[PDB]
Amino acid sequence: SDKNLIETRCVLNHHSTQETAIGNFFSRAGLVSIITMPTTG
Amino acid sequence: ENSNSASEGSTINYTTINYYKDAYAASAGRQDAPPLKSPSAEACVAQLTIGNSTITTQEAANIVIAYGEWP
Repeated sequence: SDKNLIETRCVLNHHSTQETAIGNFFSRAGLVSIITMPTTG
Repeated sequence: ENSNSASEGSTINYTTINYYKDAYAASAGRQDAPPLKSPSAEACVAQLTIGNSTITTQEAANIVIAYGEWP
């Protein structure tokens, strides 16, 4: 839509969209629990 | 005859009389939307974009082309 409100040139854009696939967004291990078993307390 | 008349180079052809080697010495003779009524773009939300700028009009029949000639 740039080439609609301004004059544009041609850009051969090959930027990947893979890293924003939900799989890559989510498949990173994150902390979900901290369990403690102290000897005192 | 030298083709040095002021009308030389126009689309209209005139029938004139001459007795000299220079065409301009000849008589005036006789010949043998509208450009002046502000022709609309059509007769010859809208958006006119030019460069990095855009204005917004409405109709092409609302754009006057002076003397019917585009720059």
